[PDB]
Amino acid sequence: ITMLEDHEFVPLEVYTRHEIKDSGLLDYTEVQRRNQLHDLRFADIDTVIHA
Amino acid sequence: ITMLEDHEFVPLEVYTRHEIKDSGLLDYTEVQRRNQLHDLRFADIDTVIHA
Amino acid sequence: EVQLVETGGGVVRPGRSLRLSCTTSGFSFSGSAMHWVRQAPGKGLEWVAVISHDGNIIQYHDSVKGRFTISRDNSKNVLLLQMNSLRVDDTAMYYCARDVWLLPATISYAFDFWGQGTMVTVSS
Amino acid sequence: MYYKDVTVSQVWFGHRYSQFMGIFEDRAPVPFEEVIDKINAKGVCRSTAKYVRNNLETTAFHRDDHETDMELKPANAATRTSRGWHTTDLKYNPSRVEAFHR
Amino acid sequence: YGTTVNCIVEEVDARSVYPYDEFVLATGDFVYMSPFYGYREGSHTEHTTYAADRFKQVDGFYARDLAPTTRNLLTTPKFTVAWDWVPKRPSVCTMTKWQEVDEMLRSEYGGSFRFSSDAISTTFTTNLTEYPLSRVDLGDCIGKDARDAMDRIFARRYNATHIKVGQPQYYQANGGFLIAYQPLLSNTVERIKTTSSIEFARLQFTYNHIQRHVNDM
Amino acid sequence: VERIKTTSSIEFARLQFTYNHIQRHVNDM
Amino acid sequence: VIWMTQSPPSLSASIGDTVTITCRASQGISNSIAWYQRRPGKAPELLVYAAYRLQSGVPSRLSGSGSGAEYTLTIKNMQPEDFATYYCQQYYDNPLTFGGGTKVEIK
Repeated sequence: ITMLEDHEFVPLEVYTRHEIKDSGLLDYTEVQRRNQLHDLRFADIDTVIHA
Repeated sequence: ITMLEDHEFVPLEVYTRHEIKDSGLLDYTEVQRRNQLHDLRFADIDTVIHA
Repeated sequence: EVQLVETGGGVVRPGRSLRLSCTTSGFSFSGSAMHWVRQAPGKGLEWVAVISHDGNIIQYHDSVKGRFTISRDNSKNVLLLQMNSLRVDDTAMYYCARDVWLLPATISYAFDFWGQGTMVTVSS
Repeated sequence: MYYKDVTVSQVWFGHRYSQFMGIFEDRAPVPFEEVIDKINAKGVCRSTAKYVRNNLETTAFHRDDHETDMELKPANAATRTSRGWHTTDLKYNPSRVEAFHR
Repeated sequence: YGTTVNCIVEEVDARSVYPYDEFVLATGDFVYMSPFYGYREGSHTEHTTYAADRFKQVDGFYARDLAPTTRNLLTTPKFTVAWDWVPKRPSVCTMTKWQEVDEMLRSEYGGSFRFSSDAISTTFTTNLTEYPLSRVDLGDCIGKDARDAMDRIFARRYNATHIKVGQPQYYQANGGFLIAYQPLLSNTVERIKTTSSIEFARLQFTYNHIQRHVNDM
Repeated sequence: VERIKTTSSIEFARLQFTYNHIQRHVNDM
Repeated sequence: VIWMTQSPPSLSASIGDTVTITCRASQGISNSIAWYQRRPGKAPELLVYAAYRLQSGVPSRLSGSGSGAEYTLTIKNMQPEDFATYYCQQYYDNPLTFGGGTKVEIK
């Protein structure tokens, strides 16, 4: 009679939540972030021209 | 010799699907729903003015 | 029998550091934690520092942040307390209090046996 | 992505102070020849955008001036922003003239 | 031509994610500013994108019938989001309390700690070294939540048979779990990432139970 | 009247069945 | 910082009398208090930890009680070897703090 050896069950998952989220083509959060930062990045939202 | 006691495996998840869905910063249908209730709530979509 | 022989106390003018050491006869290091508790004249006791059984857990009183250093050498059963920039308020009876033993490897923050005392004063 | 944000705005200049009346923001493509010659090689871009909106061919001149080639420059860096580029930082608006829809 | 102005005040709920550099709103429009940015308690060190002229802060602000507190307003190019300022460190945390195990046995075997919880049928494996709380970003609320939970559980169940031993001990287990642990005696900086399933730990506990039983018998 | 919510993650029931089978067998033998 | 208030600062009782001393806390410490006594000219010795536990050698007359932020050490039928200073020390949080101290001098 031989004792059953100790076993360690490492965490395992084919699809983590990060890659499950990245599976979708477009993410609304990222798309909206880029589209709303577009104005700030490619234009001046503070300079005021009066003439 | 003693019997292996009965064990009850209660349901257990690290993250429920509800909080996984809520993990996203912006929620697809909720954002669309609010943006479309915007007109119906903060404006009248039935009153007609003729003059 | 447990005996906490501690030395290194003496009059020191304010400005520089000092070194205190404690020797354990009955209490065995690597099995129990050690504290340092001071008792200023005219006031009650005051906790200063604690060292774990091996030394990987160090906690200091809020009044000795960045000024006091604690260390132990389990081989020679000597506990080291090094303080830097000691001020006048540090005048106190420094005991090498031993944490009470309740579980194999736990620091209980309760002192079961204390040292006799040592004269540590900062006068100018 | 090589596009020109063609935007046109109609502004009321009131009896005392200005007011908008519409901003037609649009994204316009650029010719293959423009990308090959001016964008990649010379690092510049034209002030015009020839493109087909609404089944019609249109051009827009930056600041409504004659054709010129602005020097393409990097966009100001914001939080978590990759390398973008834009020729103009401000946006042209009509000069104030009284009681005219400009 | 014909214009129209409709001043609209909407009570939306905003959301921000680590590192809380910016927060989204219920209307789907971003605000590129840390929710905790301000002036008091060294809040100016927080990251903001809009210039300081477009942001103002009011102390002692009371609402409208439509206990004064501070107010943190802003003027985005489209709207004006306003939210009462709060201290970041106690306001937000990057770790959520998952389960409160009334009786979680701790054992040392093979150079590791095997926290076995028969209540939820889950065994974790952690290193002997206690995980320092300073290593956790914005983890001050962890101590408060853990202390409250253990005090409640001890008062409810263990005050008659067991006693606590010292301050609670924190260990980080495999899979991205932090086990705030308080040993009992019977009277007789970085962000940690957590796995998406505790299946490994549940299988470890089941295998351990079966293996100890069959090995012993 | 009410609507019940499934927890998903049938793994709890699968481990329950596996433990029940193994425990029944080892207990009987 | 947890503040200890070991009131009253001093009392007086003869042999065989009963005496009670009270320790308060700035916030609930959940039975994480320790009681210390010093015989005149002697080093401190542990008496009570976990607020209701007595170690080996402690007389059974001594006994701690209370919960939350209230903890009282009660000595019944005090003997000659029981008249000394008493200190209440908490260990719920950090830094560790001690009580002000109480005195029991024979009248």
